Amino acid sequence: AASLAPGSSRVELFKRKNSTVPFEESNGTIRERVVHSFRIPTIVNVDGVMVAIADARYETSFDNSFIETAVKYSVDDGATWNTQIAIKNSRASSVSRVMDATVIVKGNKLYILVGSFNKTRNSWTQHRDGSDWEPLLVVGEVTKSAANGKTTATISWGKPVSLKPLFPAEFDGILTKEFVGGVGAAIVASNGNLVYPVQIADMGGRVFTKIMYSEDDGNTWKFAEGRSKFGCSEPAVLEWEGKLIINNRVDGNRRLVYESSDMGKTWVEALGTLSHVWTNSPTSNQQDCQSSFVAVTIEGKRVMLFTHPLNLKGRWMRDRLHLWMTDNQRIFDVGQISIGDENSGYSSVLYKDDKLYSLHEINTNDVYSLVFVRLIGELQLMKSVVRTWKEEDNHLASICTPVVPAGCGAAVPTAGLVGFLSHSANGSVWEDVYRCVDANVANAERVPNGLKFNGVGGGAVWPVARQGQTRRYQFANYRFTLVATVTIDELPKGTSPLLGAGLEGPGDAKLLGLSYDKNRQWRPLYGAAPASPTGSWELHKKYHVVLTMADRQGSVYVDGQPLAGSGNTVVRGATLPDISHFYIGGPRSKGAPTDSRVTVTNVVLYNRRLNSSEIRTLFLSQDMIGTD
Repeated sequence: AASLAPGSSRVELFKRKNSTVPFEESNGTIRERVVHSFRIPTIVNVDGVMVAIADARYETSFDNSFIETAVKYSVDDGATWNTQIAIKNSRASSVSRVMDATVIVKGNKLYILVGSFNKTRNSWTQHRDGSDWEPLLVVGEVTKSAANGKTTATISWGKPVSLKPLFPAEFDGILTKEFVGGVGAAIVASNGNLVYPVQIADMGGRVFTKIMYSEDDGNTWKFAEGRSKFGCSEPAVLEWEGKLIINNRVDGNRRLVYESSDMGKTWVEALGTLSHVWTNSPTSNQQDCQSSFVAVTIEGKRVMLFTHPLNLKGRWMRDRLHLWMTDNQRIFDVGQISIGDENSGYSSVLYKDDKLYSLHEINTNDVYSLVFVRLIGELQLMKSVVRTWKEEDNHLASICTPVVPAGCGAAVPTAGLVGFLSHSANGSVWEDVYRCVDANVANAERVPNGLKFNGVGGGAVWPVARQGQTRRYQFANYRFTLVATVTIDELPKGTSPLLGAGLEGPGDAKLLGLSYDKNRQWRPLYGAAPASPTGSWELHKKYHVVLTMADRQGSVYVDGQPLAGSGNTVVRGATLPDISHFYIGGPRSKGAPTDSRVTVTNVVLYNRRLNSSEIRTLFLSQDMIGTD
């Protein structure tokens, strides 16, 4: 949905210029003090108690102001809340502040890491040195009790401990200045380690990210060897299939995502999955925003949830907060969870006892509140989609494929299966069986499991860069396998397109593709190289086509066998290509009046280079995989 879903609702939990916090005066007295703005939200579940953490920006929303860490907690899923100040600031000046909380829950304990500042009026990267700063760790302990019928809870907050003495003065030559947690909910790894993603500012103004972890429940901390590129900030981390996935804020460019299989020692950019998928605005040259990135299990399937504003207004406005759900293959836009065109901002998502919630900023005139949202309609859609993913994957994996001369052969490949176009098509849309990215169609007629094209521009466009702001098929620029079953229905006049990856930019360049000609020969396209004819085909005969691209190389298979020219380099340079779309048939809205008279069924897209055995399996099982 394009706004907070039907059935969903929210309350202004931390209300700007209204909600009070128990401020402790220097002389120990406590007064209920009104707070100008509440920012930087995190909501977690500690032993059944919801705990919401935020910056209480007492006097103004600006970073360089008087700020303390506030907490609201609830034992009844939001019916009632108790309010606290979990971390006080130093009280050294009118701008003393503890801020930008990053939180880890383990058992009944909360570990909160904040940046503490005494007197600076400028931002952390602009500081001459790190003398005004300390990274503070605070541990809270949640205790549950219960009167007659009603459970109660209290949270005891420990005194802050500075981790400054544990901060190396240099990293591989880079001289350090300060570090802050990545903001939001961090994790306990499957091995029990406390894992904080951190953002580090070096002496020379640059920011980059690293992993800071503890194997002893917070007694000691280690900074892992790996790091992001410079320009990455507010990293969020989760664990996926034994690896850490670090999703970074990147002001002024697309969001970089990295994977590490060794607790942060080595990082590799997630080129084949999530890196550069998300961005800061339609044009990618705007201030970015913090995002929550959390792993949950829905309908028995593990998935990752990611929240980020579309920021159509630009700069710090951050309108239109969206929620996305991914299984590291498919990426689904659950929809907009903020309301209308309101400015949102930082956000947090929590899945607790089969209920989904968010705590996020709303901003009018730079006065900020935090809304606590019950994502009812969203969870319903999410469950529906997870069931689709499970059911289709299970169905394909259960097919008994033919045994090859050496009960069943190898399973139909589902690992890395991103999209699938099959029987369902309606109007000008060919539906993704996986419900994420449909293809747009023209001059088509439905046939079992696909479409027959007849007319100018007859064909389908499966958008890649054409997806626009959020590029869910960004992996294709690094590697892909595109599969389809085809028949050529009428001879072309000269040459005509059948299947391929088009590139953005001047001309009508293709990265890798297959065309066919009037002499009944194949015309594979391998990048800029001249499309030299090869082999022989027959009208009306069913052919299995596979395009593979990896390591800057491309191959075209017909009926499980590579065509001449396969393995040739298709992209030159170290710069990723920019695929506009995959084309099926001969779609066009301009240029030559292409009219490819072909029928294409069961188009499958993978985010990896399928091996020859997997290709053979698909070839042998092509009559078994359709949706009907």
